Amino acid sequence: TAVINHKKRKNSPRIVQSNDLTEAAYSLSRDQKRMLYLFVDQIRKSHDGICEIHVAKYAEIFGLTSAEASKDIRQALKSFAGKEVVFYYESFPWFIKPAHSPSRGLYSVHINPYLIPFFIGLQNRFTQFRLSETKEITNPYAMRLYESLCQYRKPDGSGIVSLKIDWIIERYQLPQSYQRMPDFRRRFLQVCVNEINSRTPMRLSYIEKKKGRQTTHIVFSFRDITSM
DNA sequence: CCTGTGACAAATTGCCCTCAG
DNA sequence: CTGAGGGCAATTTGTCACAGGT
DNA sequence: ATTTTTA
Ligand SMILES: [Mg+2]
Repeated sequence: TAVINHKKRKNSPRIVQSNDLTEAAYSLSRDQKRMLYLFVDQIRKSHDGICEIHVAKYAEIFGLTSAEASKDIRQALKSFAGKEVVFYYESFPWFIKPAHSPSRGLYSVHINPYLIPFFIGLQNRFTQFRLSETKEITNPYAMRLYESLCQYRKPDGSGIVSLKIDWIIERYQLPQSYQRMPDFRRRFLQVCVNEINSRTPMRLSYIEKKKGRQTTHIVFSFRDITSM
């Protein structure tokens, strides 16, 4: 049995997406990525791109009060305006219409229809993971890294991944100061590895690769907790 | 050029409180 | 009661000066 | 439900 179907996980929603989206350049908050997980699930459960979110189900899934769930949704929704996702040279807006609330506790969004082929009809070159794996992660760049690791994950839960550092900076859109490699180490790399090791079922180590005086790549290795 | 760390600026966390319906 | 508002201190993330080649 | 990518 593959760990995607392990008994403790199987009941959580299966999030699935093309590797082009896993590799795309975009910048979303934790809260925005949490809602996008719910949109992809909904879309795949049956599409014109019009989706829904209930405050009450959001609070239940992420372990929040009703009031904070309402705050998270309202502010993340407004901040979606003007956000674009760039595939690799090809930019699309996430939303083609502002969000609105038809009735108390309910919100309605229109996801760009040109993005729907990135979430359905996948036969290969896709990324998969259970929502329960990511819902305790806090830092949004730790969410980006976890999805990239998942992209090379074998059915048994393990894998290895080399990632060029210039590429990480471009596609995750890290802030300016993380071009200085000691800041990249202390505020992105160590922080995100610690989050994955303590909030997911993945167990992760890494080694730096150098060319001359420059560090150019990180090489990641990992195994699943249910195999240990 | 490269490294780590102290410090300070700005953003984000989970909580708290009020009230309409 | 929920959930749509208003707020908080604690805590993390983003930036840079400095010391020094470990 | 599933698979093709790093190097
Ligand atoms: Mg919040």
